[PDB]
Amino acid sequence: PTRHVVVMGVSGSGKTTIAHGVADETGLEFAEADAFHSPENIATMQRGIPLTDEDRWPWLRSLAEWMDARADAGVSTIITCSALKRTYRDVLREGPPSVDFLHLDGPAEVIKGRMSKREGHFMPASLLQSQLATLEALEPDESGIVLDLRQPPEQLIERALTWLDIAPAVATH
Amino acid sequence: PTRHVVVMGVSGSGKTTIAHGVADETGLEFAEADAFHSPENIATMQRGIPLTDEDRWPWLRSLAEWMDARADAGVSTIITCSALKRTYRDVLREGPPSVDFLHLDGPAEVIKGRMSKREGHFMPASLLQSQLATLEALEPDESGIVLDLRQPPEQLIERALTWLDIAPAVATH
Repeated sequence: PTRHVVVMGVSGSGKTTIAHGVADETGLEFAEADAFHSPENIATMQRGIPLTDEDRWPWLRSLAEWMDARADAGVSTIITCSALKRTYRDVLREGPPSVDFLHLDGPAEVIKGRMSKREGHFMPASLLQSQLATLEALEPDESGIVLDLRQPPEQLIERALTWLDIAPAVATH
Repeated sequence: PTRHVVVMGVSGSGKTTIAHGVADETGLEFAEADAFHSPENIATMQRGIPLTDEDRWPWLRSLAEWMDARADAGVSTIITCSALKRTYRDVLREGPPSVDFLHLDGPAEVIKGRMSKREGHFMPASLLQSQLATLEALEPDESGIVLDLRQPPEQLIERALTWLDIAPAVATH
């Protein structure tokens, strides 16, 4: 079967590093979910305005559809997403036959410290509060694990890989 | 003005690391170009069949359109692409007001050695020969620099950042 992984966490949590590390060892196709947003939604967030559920539904559906179409062609995927509510994850699960979540997170103060070590930001620091409010804990009937971003990425990637147990036959050589 | 960067190089050259490193310091929006391919085109390549010019035109146009629409909303971008011909780069340049290329490359034997250190592969090693044939050198009237993948990524990212000279006002805080 195909596998479909979502790395979920706020901006500056290190999602790209984790997703990329997982992809490189499993053959999963990596994609960045923000690229699926409309340009206007990206611009709105860049000015510091949080999106609503209504803003996000078409985006979530396009992600679900992209994963479903990849699945149909035998392609396994891993995508990075910003904060998701439980209902948002429900929409993602409407696409491909399964979705496994890696929830990358940690104390707000550590996240803020990470962001302070960068010159450029794609998203404003002011969005962090609203994002942490949007990020709903994984619930018992979902498939996912938490990755504490205070740990080194190499450890988190190994932890993810052990949990995901992606079948070797998913990759290519 | 908005900026639009393409990191071009074959699979396993380290494009994601470079693009991600540049994005993190400039605020450029990172996207992976393969996600814009149709599922069937991804599957075709995964079986080891190289795409043709005809297969690639709609993909290149969608990348150009995505960059143009981001530009219109004031959003600067950096994307990773596999091997591109000069004519392919012409199509990318039909979109946004400018495109700067970072050409990540090196000897085939070094690329093959990098790929051998990974368990999973998104694309088969057999595609490398055809990709190296498709990757046409940057020409004098194009905007780009070569990044030798034998160098450490930290050095290449600094080299890219110095050359790109992304205005600080492109980012957010």
